[PDB]
Amino acid sequence: SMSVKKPKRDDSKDLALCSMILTEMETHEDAWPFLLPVNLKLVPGYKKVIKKPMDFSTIREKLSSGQYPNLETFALDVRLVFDNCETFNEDDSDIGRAGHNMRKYFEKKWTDTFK
Repeated sequence: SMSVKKPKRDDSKDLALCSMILTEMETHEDAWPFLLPVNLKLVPGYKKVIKKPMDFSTIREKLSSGQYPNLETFALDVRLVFDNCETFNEDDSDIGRAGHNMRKYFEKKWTDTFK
């Protein structure tokens, strides 16, 4: 509350550390369904079904241009990629499995880096 603050967690490395995590996600072998925006002209149903498309290249542009106010807003866009994936793809598909693997990979890096 006013003039009463919890001790200040050091957030000065967050930008760099999120960038690293993102690089690791970009270079994982199962990243291929997530590297670029889904092409809304060419994938029937995507535009109408997925309210908020997200992909690693778009996350990378937002990051580089100061559009994440903090590390939680970055984690929300990453998780959005995998939530979108689960919404549109069967678990038993290559893309569905990809998304499950990438989320697992992300969540471990997130906890080891910050928690």
